[PDB]
Amino acid sequence: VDFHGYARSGIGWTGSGGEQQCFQTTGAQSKYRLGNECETYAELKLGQEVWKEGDKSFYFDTNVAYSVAQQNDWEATDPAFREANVQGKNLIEWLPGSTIWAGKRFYQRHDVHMIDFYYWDISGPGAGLENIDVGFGKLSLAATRSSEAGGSSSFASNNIYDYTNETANDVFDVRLAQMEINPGGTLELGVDYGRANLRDNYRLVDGASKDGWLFTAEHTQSVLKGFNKFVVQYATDSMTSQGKGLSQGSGVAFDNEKFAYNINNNGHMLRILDHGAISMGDNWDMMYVGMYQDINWDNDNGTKWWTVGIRPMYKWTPIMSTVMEIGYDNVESQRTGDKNNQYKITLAQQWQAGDSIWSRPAIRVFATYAKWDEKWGYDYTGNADNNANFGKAVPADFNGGSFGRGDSDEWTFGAQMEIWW
Amino acid sequence: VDFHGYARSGIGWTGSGGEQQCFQTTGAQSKYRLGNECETYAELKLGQEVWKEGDKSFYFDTNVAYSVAQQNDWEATDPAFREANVQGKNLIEWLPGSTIWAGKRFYQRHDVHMIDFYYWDISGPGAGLENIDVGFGKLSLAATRSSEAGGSSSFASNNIYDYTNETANDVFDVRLAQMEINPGGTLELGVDYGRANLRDNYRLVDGASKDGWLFTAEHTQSVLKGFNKFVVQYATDSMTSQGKGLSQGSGVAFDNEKFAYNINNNGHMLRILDHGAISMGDNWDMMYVGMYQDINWDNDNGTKWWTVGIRPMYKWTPIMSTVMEIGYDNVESQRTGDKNNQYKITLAQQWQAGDSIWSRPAIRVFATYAKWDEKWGYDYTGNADNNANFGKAVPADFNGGSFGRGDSDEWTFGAQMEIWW
Amino acid sequence: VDFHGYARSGIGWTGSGGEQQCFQTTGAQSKYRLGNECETYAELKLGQEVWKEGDKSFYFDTNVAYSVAQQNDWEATDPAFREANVQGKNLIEWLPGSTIWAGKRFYQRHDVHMIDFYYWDISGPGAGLENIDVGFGKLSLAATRSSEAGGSSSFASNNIYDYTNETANDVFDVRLAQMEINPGGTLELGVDYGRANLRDNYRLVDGASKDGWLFTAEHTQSVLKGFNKFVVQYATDSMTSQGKGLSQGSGVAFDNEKFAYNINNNGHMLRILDHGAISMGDNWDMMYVGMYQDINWDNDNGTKWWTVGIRPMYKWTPIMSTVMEIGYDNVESQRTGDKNNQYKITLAQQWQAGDSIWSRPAIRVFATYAKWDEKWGYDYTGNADNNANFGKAVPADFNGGSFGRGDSDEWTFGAQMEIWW
Repeated sequence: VDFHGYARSGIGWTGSGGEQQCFQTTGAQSKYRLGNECETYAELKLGQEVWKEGDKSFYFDTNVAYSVAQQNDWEATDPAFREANVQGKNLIEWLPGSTIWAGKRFYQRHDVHMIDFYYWDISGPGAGLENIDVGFGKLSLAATRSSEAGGSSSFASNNIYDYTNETANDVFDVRLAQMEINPGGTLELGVDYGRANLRDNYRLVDGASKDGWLFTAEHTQSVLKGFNKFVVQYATDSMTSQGKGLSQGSGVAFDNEKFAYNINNNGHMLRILDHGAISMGDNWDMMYVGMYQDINWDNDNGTKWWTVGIRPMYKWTPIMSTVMEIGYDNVESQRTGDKNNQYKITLAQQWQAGDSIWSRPAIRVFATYAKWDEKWGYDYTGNADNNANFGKAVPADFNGGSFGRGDSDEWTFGAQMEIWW
Repeated sequence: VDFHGYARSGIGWTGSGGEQQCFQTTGAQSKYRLGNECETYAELKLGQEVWKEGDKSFYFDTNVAYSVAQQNDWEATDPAFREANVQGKNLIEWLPGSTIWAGKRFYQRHDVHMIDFYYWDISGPGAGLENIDVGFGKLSLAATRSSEAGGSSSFASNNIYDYTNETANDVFDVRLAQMEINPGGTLELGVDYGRANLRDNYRLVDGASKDGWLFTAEHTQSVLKGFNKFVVQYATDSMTSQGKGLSQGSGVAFDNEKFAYNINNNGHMLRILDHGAISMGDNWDMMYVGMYQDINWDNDNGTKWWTVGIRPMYKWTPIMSTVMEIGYDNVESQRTGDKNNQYKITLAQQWQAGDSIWSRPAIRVFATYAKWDEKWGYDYTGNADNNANFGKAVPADFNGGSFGRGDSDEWTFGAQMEIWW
Repeated sequence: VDFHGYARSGIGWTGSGGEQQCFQTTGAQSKYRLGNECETYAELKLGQEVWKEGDKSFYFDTNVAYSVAQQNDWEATDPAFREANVQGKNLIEWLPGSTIWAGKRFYQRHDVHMIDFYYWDISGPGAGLENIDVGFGKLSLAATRSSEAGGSSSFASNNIYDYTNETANDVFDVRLAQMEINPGGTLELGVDYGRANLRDNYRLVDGASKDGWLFTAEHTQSVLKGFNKFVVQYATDSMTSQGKGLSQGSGVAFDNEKFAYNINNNGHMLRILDHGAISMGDNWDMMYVGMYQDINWDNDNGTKWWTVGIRPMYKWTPIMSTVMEIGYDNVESQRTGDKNNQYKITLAQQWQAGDSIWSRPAIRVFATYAKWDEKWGYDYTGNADNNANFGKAVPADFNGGSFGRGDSDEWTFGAQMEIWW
């Protein structure tokens, strides 16, 4: 039994009073993590190599994930059961070093750690054949699934409230990885294709996106005792909404009161992303991100997002460091052309296992200052039946309402544990 | 710390579209399971030998069970807390070999693996004295509890809806096991007795069954590198409805909208079951089942079930095999005399941790075909207050409605992992 | 990976019929717990020392807790994510022997085992610095959080029902432990200060306690192969209601229908407690408790509690003992001056892992007798909206109702396990 995982927990305060506020720009899909995580998250993996004969082996792996509010000792919660898979390694005699796998799995996820952002991720129930040698790189193929909570009807209608039956979406990939291009630099290329999957006689809404494509190209360059990753992704239609490689094809979303409304995913997403971590001399490590994400949809409800962040670390002695994180977001509405923006400055003293920017457990004591200006938000006034602008981007002062977090600053402070193992 | 358990997970499709359909005959209590499990299910057990001195020890064991629908990554669910027991070996000097135990435990469950069917199983919160030597065999004695969600009233009434207080049931066993009866064959005999248990002044409905008996005789014969188990079980009254060891004595069941309704369970069950697994030379194995089950109740709502299945395995290499499963169900209604019937043909290719038909993990790729014809179903139209036929077996065409899955066929295909460790 | 925890589970009966009932005096905050636990409870901790260099290390710890009814095998439940923290030992250069920590944690909890009563407990989300050596003793410092489910309003109002927003409470610890004092004795002194913490513009109800103090002094004396603990605690205002070190500054509670009601906790608590465990020879051990707790509130709804209990254990042979527990509770109502009382006598035969009264795993077979006499209870008739006496102590016969459990007596029996590892 092999024990691995990730956990974060802590205690924080807000300068105006109360418990810790979390700062995320309205219309942005992520937040600069340092001193800006307001939840206790823990995911626990119990694995084992359960059989081995020479080079051939079977590995078993699980994951149970807990999310709680960090407000009380006794916090009851639904645990999320996220993995349960068997991996058969080097087991197909005419394909050396391949892994055959089936079950529920985190499958080759790619993230930007300082903003907590998975940019490519098709994790789920699935099966596949991974790490096929083609003599110049590695080829991996899987089939995986997600579902939309409704969006399908058992009869043809023009009323959206009939479309309440669950919609399975299947994703099929090809990943071609580890291609040597330049000395010290590698290329990874992926194509993910997704589609809604319907039982016979079942029907999606008219104009539903229904299927869609995602194309990923990543260059990874070894540099300065660390690396630079440069990522370009293009996606169409049913892959736009998630924007990570899981498909949503119905175009239907659900209210709290269980009314159904249209969110239609036709159009395209362009993502251009640079990130990495480097060491400068021996006393400084620095982690960084720059991203442009453009979502263009035929219903005009898309967003255009710029994110720029740097995280320099200074090392005083091997186990003790000072970390600063400076980030700036700009989010433009397609619908109105207005702009929401935020900058966050976090300064923290950190004790950690080993001397690296990546090495953890880490114990942090921090102070965060955040200044935002938001001039548009999403209309969620009333409910979907009541409101024709439900789920749509609108100005801050729209119709005498208040949308977005307006213009204000705030500052938070506290202490945090973070570990992976 | 000792890590043991069971898990199954996968991904599948249906030939007419959508996610994997699961095929079970209306009125049958089990399903032929190769390529016909649609659930991600895992049981995770953490044990330890906490104290050991000489021949004596205290073993501690737990079980946490997760069931999710295998449609997304983030699947939140209630975990079922199924075990937490302490087992004390050789602590009674004058009963050597014996185990005393108390707490929540899976106590000596007996199943047929290819249909996922427990035929003897009194598992629950309990306590007992296990594996006493009587010189010619082994004797084990326990007491366990189950409950029924209502069925008890605190006052004298003739109204069914007043019987909403929970009904505790006590189960007490005598298991006399491992007796040599012929060369290479052993006999096990069981008597399980159970009753409803009421708080003072409380009561069940007039004509409630209240208490009941289960009598089990099992012969285990070693043949052809495996075994044949031949099982005869007779049960009466409160034991009939649950059908495998736990008393249900109230006779009252509950609607979705929380209307109580009288089912009753007076009468008898006869189960005759033959099953096992054998090896037919080096390259061939087979597991097999034949079962007759007769449930006869004074309210006419019983069922008469015939089921028969075979599962040949062919070995190509020590770790790669082809599995065929052929199963047939026929279920006759006591109430109408009509018959529901289904046959299933599944062909699968699998990779497995060693040569044996019992070797796990196994990673499968499968294709399943199922043909059914159903002429009776259970009436669940409306609710118990507005429908007098609620929970009763009715013809397929009853009132011009549709009951049971009619006359149809379908096929499914996919990939699956099955593991115990 | 290190696997540790606590668990208890069993099966029992009541002499008048049914499952096992649990006996606790109306207005008492604990129950004499040998043969008087009706819950399957398990806490499962997975720890690991994940980095070690010289004296220094980082230790990671977890706790997930399950509490289920012990009525069936399949008991679904919300697990409580109680704890998840990292502890950095010997990291700080000029504070040798000190530990820094952050996350959800069980922090310095002191209990009386025979009544299951934590008398000092500030556990929760937090962070701290502990075991700072000051040469004559050790200093420990922490900050932890607890949160009330409502009690805060975002606008100015005199309406109690407008106070529905959560109220964060922050607790600040100073513990000075391990003082030399006398041959074979030692002393710990603690001061905990707690306060409600509000988001800007928000408010609590008029006259709400808002902040408060706990003052703890504990002397521990080594005596007769075991120990005595003598505890004096005094608390004021917001610390009184929880009574163990977590402030509740709102003064607001909620009924099932979600009507807010005022339970104001201004005033003071005095607790005097004596407990311990000793060996009176080779074959005789005993555990004991005596306590006086007086809660005096300005709304007259406090309670005045006397309790005393002894638990002698006779050892026949090293693994088998006979345990008796005799306890007496008396609770006086501040509001009425009436008295509720109970005496419980439990006799049990125990097998346990070793020859100490603290040795567990333990398997117990028991019989418990209890008589109670109750002259007052709490009014929970109707809702907080329609009953002006809601949540308040009233005579047993109030308006011809029945409040408290009257005069009665009963006996329970069965078997249970209790383990820690």
